[PDB]
Amino acid sequence: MRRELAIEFSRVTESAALAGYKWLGRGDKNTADGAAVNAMRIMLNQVNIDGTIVIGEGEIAEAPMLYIGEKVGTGRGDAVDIAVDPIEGTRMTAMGQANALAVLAVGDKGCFLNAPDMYMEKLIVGPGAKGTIDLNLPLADNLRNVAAALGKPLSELTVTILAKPRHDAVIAEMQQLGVRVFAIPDGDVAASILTCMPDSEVDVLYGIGGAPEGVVSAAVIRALDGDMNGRLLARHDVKNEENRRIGEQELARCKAMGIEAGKVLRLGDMARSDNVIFSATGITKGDLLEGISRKGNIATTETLLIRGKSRTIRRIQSIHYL
Repeated sequence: MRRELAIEFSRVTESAALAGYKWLGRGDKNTADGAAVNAMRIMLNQVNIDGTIVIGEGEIAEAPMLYIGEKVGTGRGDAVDIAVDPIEGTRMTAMGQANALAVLAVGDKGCFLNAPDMYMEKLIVGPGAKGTIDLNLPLADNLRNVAAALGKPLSELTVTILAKPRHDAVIAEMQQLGVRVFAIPDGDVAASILTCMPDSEVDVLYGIGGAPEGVVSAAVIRALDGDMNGRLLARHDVKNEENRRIGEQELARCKAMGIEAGKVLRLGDMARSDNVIFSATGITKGDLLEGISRKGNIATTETLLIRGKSRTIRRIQSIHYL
């Protein structure tokens, strides 16, 4: 009867996407965010769940809505963990650029790792390479094992990774290795799912991104029967002295939370059961989803709707009579 809620959750990302779409090309990241946050909360508060925000906009001091620990839903139905990413791609919404989307994941109570807002090294693959990765092994070793599971030469293997200065050395190493490297400007949530889409060239995601985004990836990767490892990393091992100010408070938040940074998290350490509903609606067109189009009174959305308990991946094209 939680599968009965799947449609309800797709309405939540549809509303959030449409609200961020109103601010497309308007040069205001905060107002576009606020609109999508606003709309996602409103909509969640009408769904029959007793949700706790486990991944969200920030702590209450910084985020007055969808803060970590916030209760959402009507309070009927199951106690559920909630992960929200109201706009994945806020900069691009403000700039009228590709790859903005609205994201939500719902799991069993206690399903999502409560990671602090810090960096996480990620390594993600699809179903055909499940059980063949380990971040305790060298990258090159990992890529070779993945290429063999996928049954392709290493030179064909496609690794997507965030285009950031921290990734220069590893990009040079992968290229030197003969791997194809898709260095993306955006963010790593949508990109991780490509590892599981047969029609994407992307086989693997590797690299350092946000820890909360990582758990959202872990939940959908789990639902899609792929694989992932992560590793939490404090700021000064990634990007100093202002970086160890903000980086020692990340390990402080870790210790009293209570997990250890620097240790390898397996898929099951991040997403703990298979009972995940994942919904994502495109705002602008990207690799995963089409964008919103509006011709006067009618808007269209595409939503990817994934349920862990099952044998079906849905793409829902909705025509909205605004």
